[PDB]
Amino acid sequence: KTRKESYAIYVYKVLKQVHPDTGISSKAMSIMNSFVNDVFERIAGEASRLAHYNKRSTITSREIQTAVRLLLPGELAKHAVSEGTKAVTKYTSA
Amino acid sequence: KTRKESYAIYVYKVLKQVHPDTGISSKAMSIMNSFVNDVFERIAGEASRLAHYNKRSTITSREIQTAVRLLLPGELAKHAVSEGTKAVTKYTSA
Amino acid sequence: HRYRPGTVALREIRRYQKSTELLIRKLPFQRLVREIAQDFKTDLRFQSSAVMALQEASEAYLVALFEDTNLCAIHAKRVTIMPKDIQLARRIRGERA
Amino acid sequence: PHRYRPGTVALREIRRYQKSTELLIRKLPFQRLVREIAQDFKTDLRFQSSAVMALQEASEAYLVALFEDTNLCAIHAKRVTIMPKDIQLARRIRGER
Amino acid sequence: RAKAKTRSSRAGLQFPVGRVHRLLRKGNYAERVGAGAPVYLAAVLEYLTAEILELAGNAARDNKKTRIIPRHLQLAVRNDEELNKLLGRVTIAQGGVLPNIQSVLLPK
Amino acid sequence: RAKAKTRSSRAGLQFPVGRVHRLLRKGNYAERVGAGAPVYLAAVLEYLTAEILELAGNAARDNKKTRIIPRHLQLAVRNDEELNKLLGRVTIAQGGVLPNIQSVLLP
Amino acid sequence: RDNIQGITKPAIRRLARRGGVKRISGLIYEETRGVLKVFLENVIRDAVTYTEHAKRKTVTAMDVVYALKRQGRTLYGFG
Amino acid sequence: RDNIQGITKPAIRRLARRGGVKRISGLIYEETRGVLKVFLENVIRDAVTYTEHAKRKTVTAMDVVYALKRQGRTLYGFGG
DNA sequence: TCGGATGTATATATCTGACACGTGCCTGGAGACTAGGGAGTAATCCCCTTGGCGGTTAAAACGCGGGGGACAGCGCGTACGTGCGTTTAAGCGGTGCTAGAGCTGTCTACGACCAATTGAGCGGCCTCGGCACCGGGATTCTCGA
DNA sequence: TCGAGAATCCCGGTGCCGAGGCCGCTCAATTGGTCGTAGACAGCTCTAGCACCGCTTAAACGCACGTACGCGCTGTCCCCCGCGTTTTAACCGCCAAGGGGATTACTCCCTAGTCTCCAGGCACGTGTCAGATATATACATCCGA
Repeated sequence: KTRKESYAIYVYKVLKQVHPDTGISSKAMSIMNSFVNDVFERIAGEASRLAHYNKRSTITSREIQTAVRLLLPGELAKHAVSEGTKAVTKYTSA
Repeated sequence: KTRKESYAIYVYKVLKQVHPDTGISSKAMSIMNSFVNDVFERIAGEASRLAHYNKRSTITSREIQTAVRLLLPGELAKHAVSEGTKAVTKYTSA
Repeated sequence: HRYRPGTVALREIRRYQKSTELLIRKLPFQRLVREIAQDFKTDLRFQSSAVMALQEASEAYLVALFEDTNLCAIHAKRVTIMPKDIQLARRIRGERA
Repeated sequence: PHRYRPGTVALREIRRYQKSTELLIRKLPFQRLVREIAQDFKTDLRFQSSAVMALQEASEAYLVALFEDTNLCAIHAKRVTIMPKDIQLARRIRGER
Repeated sequence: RAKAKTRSSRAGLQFPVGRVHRLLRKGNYAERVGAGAPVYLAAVLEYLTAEILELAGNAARDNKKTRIIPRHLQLAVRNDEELNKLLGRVTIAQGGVLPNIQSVLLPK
Repeated sequence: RAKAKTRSSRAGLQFPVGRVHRLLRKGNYAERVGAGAPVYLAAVLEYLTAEILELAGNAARDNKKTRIIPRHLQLAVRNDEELNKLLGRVTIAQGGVLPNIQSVLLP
Repeated sequence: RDNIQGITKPAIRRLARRGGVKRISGLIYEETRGVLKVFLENVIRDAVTYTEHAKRKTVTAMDVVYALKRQGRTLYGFG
Repeated sequence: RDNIQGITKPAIRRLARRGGVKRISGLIYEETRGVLKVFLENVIRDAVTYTEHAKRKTVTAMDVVYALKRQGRTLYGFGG
C-alpha cells in the first residue's frame, strides 16, 4: 500500500500529554486529523493573502501571527499567539 | 505617479461592442473592475484547488472549465463554457 | 393506561437528543442518492463512504433546519411545526432567499 | 387641518427610500463613531476618507438587509410592527447571535 | 522578425490574454500554467462582463440615461436570477435596493 | 555530520516543523517561506489540538468512558464558546446534538 | 422511481425529535422531502462534477467532502 | 465619546424604510445601535489588524475592503 | 361619489465638471529559440462495488378514540405615527501645516538549491480489555383517584 | 396527597473486535555550503489627512393627539397524538463476478526561461456635452363628506 501521512501520531502524543489514561477511537482520530488540516489551510491561506496584499514574496512569522489574530476568536487568538511566539523564541535560541 | 493597471479599456471595448451608444461613469467602472477581479480570483482559486486535488502541477483549460462549471450557476456556466471553448479553438487553429 | 398527548413526544425528544445514530433507513436513502445522481451522469458507482457522508450531511442539515423551524414556530406563539416555519427559516438563512 | 392616516406617509417613505441610493446616516456622526470604536484597537490612528465611506456603505447595507429579514419575522407572527424579538430571531437564524 | 500579433487577436477577444497569463503565473495558483488557460479565462471574463453590461445598459435605457451608474449595475444584477445567485454575498456601492413592499403592508 | 536534531525538538513541540514547512513550501502559498513560519504554525496547531483534546477527555470522563468517541468531541466543541465559533460551519460525523428542549415545550 | 417516499414519516418525525420539535403538522413531510431533495441535488451535482474532472466512474467520499466544503458545509470524519 | 447616539432615531427609521418596514417599535433603536456597534467593532478590528501588519498609521480603503471580504461581505467600488 | 389639497412626475433652461479623446513614452508582452520534466498512454493487479438469496424481526402502515391546540372572533388600552414649532450641529468652502505614504538607492543576510545521510513515521501483525449486549431489580415519572 | 403501572436506570456476567503496542524499512527531513536577490534601512518629497473658522440651513428634537394595532380572553372543532394489530421490507450473514481505481514505465511535447524589441497601455492634458439643479406646470392619490 502507498504511504498516506496523517497527524494521528502527534494528536496521540498531545492526548497522552493532556489525559494520560484517556484513549481515542478511529472516527474521533479522523475528525481530529480533519480539524488539524482545516485549520492549517485556513491559516496558510490567510497568510498567503496577507503576503500578496503587501507585495512580498515570503511568508514569515509575522504573516502567520497576523493570520492567527485574524482567524482565531478572542482568547484563542491570544493564547495561540503566546504559544507561537514562545516556540519561535525557543527555536531561535537553540 | 506609478502605472496602476485595470480592466478599464477592455470593459469599455466590450461595452462599445454591446451597446455602442452609451457610456459609463468612474464609479461604475470601479465596480466593473472589482467584479472582474473577484470572478478572476474565484475561478483561479477553484482551478488551483482542482489541480491540487488531482496532484497536477499545471492549471489548464480543463481546470478552468471545471471551475466555471462548479462556480457559475446553471445557464451561465453553459454559455461561459461555450464561449471559452470557442475562444480556445479559434486561438489554437489560428 | 394511556399517556397524555405530550408525554411520549417529550420522551422521544430526550431519547434522540441523547443519541448519535442516523435516523433515516440506509437502503431507502442510498436508493434516493442513486436516483438523484442518475440525472447528472449515467452508469455511476458510489463508495459506501460516499453515501455514508451524504447521509451524515443530510441528517445534520435537516436537524439544524428543524431547530430553526421550531424557533420560528415558537415566535408565532405555536407549539406545532408548520411548512411556513420551514419556509421562513430557509428564507432568513439565505437558501430560498 | 389635513392629516394622513397612520401608514400612508410610512409607505411613501418606503417607496422614496427604496427608489434612491443615497446614504441614510449623517457622515460626521458615523465618522466620529468609527474613530471612537477604532480608538480601542490603536491610538493616534488616521483614516482615509474612502475608508470611512466604505465602512458606511457596508454598515448601511448590512442594516438594511437585517431590517428586511426582521420584517419577515414580524409578519410571520401576524404583526406589522417590528419588535426587538424579530431582530433577535433574524440574527439567530442567520447565525449572528 | 515579424509583425507582432497579440494573443487576444488570435483568439478574437477584447480582454488581455497576455496580462491574464501573467496574473495567473504570478498569483500563486499552480507551478505551471497552460497556453489555453489564459484564453479560456479571458473568454469567460469577457462573456460575464458583456452580459452584465448588456443588462446594465438596458437598465440605463429604461431610466433614460446615456451612462451606466452603480444603480443600473445593481438593478441588472438583482433582477437576473443567475447573476443574483453569483453575486449574492456582494455589496455594490451606491446601488441601493430593489423596490419591494410586502403585500400585507399595503393599504386595504 | 553532527547528530541530527529535529526542528520540533529545538522548538519544544510535538507537531512536525519539517512536515509543516514542506506543506507550506509545496502548497502554492508564496514564492518563499520563512524559517520561523513552520515553527509558529506547528505551535498554534498543537495548542488548538490540546484544547480540543482536553475538553473531549473531560466529556469522556463525565460519561464514564475511557475512550474519546465523536460524541465527546461534539460535546466538547459545542459547549465551548470559542471552539463553537471556530467550528461553526463544521459538521462532526456521529456527534449528534446538544440536549436542549425549549421552555415552552415543557409541561 | 419514487424513492423520495422511502424517507418515511416516522423517519422525519425522528429527525424532528432530534431537533427538539414536539408537535408536527401533517403537511411537514412533503415539504421536508422537497428540501432534502434540493439539498441532495446540489451536493450530488458538485460531487459528480468533481468525479468527472478526475476521469472516474466512481463517486468517492472525498468528492462529497470537497462538494460540501464548496457549499460551506465542511464535514469532519470522512477525510 | 458617546458617539453611538449620533446614529439617531430618524436615521434608523430611514434604514428601516429602505428595508420595507412600515411600523417600528420604540425599543428597536437601542437594539439597532447595539447591532451596529457589534458589526462595526468586528470590521474595524479586522481593518486595524491589516493596517498594523503593513506597519502603517493610516487605515486605507483596501484594509476595509479586505476586512469585509474576510467576514464574507464583499464590497464593490472602493478598490477591490 | 365628488371636491380639495398634497405630493410627486414632467418638460424646459443652464451651467459645470467629468468623461472621452489625443499625445508622448516606457515597459511588458510578443518572436525566436533551447532544455527538461510533467503528464499522456499503455499495461497489470486486485479491491471493493454490484447483484442475488434466505430468514428474523424491527419498523412502518393503518385505524380508532379523544384531548388539546390552532384559529377565528371580540374587546380594550396604549404607544406609535403624523404634524408643528424650536434647536443644533452637519455640510460646505476655503486655509494652513506637517505626518506619513510612497519612491529610490545600497547592501546584506536569508531563503532557495543541491548533495549526502539516516531515523521517524507508516504499513502490517497480533492481543487483550473497554465496551456492546443481555438479564433482573431498584427508582422515578405519570396519571387516574 | 396517594397507589398501579410503565419507562429509564443501574448493577452483575459474556465475549469480542478494535485500539494500542511492536517491528522492518524507506523516503523524507536534517546537515553543511554557495548564490543571488528580497527586503531592511536611510533619505527625500510632496500628497493628503487633520485642525479651525464662519454661514446656511437641513435635519434632529420635543411635544400633543388619536387611532390602529398588539395582546389577552373565550369557544370550536378538528387534527394530531398515543396505542394496538397487521404487514412489509430493512438488515444481517454469505456468496460470486468483474469493473475500475490505483500503480509503473517511457517518452514526447509543452511549459519555463532568456534576449531583443517595439508597440500596447498608462499618465497627462483638454474641451464639451450628459446631467445635476432650479422652476413652473400637470397630474396621481388620499381622505373625509
